[PDB]
Amino acid sequence: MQAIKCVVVGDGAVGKTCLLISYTTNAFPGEYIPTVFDNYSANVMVDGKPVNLGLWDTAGQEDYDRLRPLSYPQTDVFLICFSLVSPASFENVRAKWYPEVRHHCPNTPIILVGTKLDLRDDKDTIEKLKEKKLTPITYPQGLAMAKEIGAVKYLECSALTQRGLKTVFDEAIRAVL
Amino acid sequence: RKKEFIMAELLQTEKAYVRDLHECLETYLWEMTSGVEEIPPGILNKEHIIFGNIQEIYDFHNNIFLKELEKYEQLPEDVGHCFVTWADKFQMYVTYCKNKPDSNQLILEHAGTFFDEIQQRHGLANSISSYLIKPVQRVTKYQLLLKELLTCCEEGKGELKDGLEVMLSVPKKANDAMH
Ligand SMILES: Cc1cc(NC(=O)NCC[C@](O)(c2ccc(C)o2)C(F)(F)F)no1
Repeated sequence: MQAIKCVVVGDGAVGKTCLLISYTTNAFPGEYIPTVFDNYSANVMVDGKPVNLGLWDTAGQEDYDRLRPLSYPQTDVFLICFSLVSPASFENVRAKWYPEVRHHCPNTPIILVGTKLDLRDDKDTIEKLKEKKLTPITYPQGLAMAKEIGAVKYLECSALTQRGLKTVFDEAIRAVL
Repeated sequence: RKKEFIMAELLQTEKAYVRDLHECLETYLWEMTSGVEEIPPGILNKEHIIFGNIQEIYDFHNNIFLKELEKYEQLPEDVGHCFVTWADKFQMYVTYCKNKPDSNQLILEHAGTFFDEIQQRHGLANSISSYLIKPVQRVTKYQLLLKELLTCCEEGKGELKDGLEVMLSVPKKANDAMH
């Protein structure tokens, strides 16, 4: 039965750990956001044919440029993530994440994932950005970045509401089948 | 309330880390050192390259560090000092990290499905690769937990500052030791 190593990369601001916890528990953790997600695997049926999905977090490695790639070899698919309400995290897809992923894994499928979809339409979030002469990242910005990096898909999700969340991981699997 | 959740995760994840290393040593490593199974000539007497100093890291966490973290359970604002007391021990993560590339290539080029065979046989959700990344994961996670404590502990919190310093210094020194 097909096994899949999926590695989740991107800035601390994306909420990598929270994304994975909310996906695997089926709920935003709300009460306390745990800092630790240990390597996970579970059986999921996609397009009928069941699959063993493996999920590695990379949270904590954001400042260790030579430790991060220790996770990269033999990865089947990458989620390159930015927060839809952090322009900096979105630029880092281009500056930081895609390069090191290409350098180490030139032929591995990438899904471009926008997290914190629930905050893109949030008054306080929008306002706090406006004060720094910024706006949230909109859909065509995702599309344009996906194309530029050779992402197979651009997807937007919220861990909080679960909107688009299951879809992210379905598509990661489909990108390998 | 937050300081108690963080300390709980710290101890709980430490237990799981010790369980995971133990599982790694008594399946994947044991099958190589045992003399129970045919070892590919590609990896024979090279268990040292594959597992690096992970035995010694497990001995640290299993003999000392988990026992000492337990002692700080009701003293989360002081736990930084646990990392200061035991700073020298964490230098073995530098050694471990240096060796991880060589470990991974050796397993790729020369082990075929030796370890895949043991995984199926023992019923493990985690590959040898999953187990051997865990020390790299753990050594970059302590700094996150200490930073979380710094957001919810008073200025009786230089007994976090100096711990965080250590646990920023170790992964940086590990990172800087790579090719
Ligand atoms: C990954 C990832 C995370 C995410 N969305 C969120 O974290 N949204 C919530 C952020 C927030 O702090 C929070 C946490 C809990 C609750 C209700 O609110 C705020 F108050 F602003 F709503 N989407 O993807």
